Amino acid sequence: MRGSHHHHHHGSNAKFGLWVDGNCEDIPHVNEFPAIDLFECNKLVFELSASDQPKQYEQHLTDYEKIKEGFKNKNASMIKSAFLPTGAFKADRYKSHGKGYNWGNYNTETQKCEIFNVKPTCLINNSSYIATTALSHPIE
Repeated sequence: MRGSHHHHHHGSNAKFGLWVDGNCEDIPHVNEFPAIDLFECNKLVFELSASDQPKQYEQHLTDYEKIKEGFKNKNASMIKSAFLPTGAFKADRYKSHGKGYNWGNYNTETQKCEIFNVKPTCLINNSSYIATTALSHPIE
């Protein structure tokens, strides 16, 4: 036999809608990826180059100097109980986006991955892996 767990709720591949009215009344469109079959959301270059540089992304040399202020907040100490505020100060997580070949989010529901871009101000995302081997890829 070859089947999985069935369901009848709302989501992306299952349905196409959103939660009750709020601040973002619309519906984004990210590319899903069955990482369970291959590995993760790392391979994706069929139609993403078009959105590789939407705005001025050539003068980002001043974005690396903020690498030392990545912990300017305090989540590093509230880890054991850090209420992930991925909405109010979501723009504070300015990691090394310049060296993040990965631009997708991960949803823990059944077994699927999402990859496309970052949301402006909505509530249909959860995990987000941007860090990637910018050059060296040792075991560490």
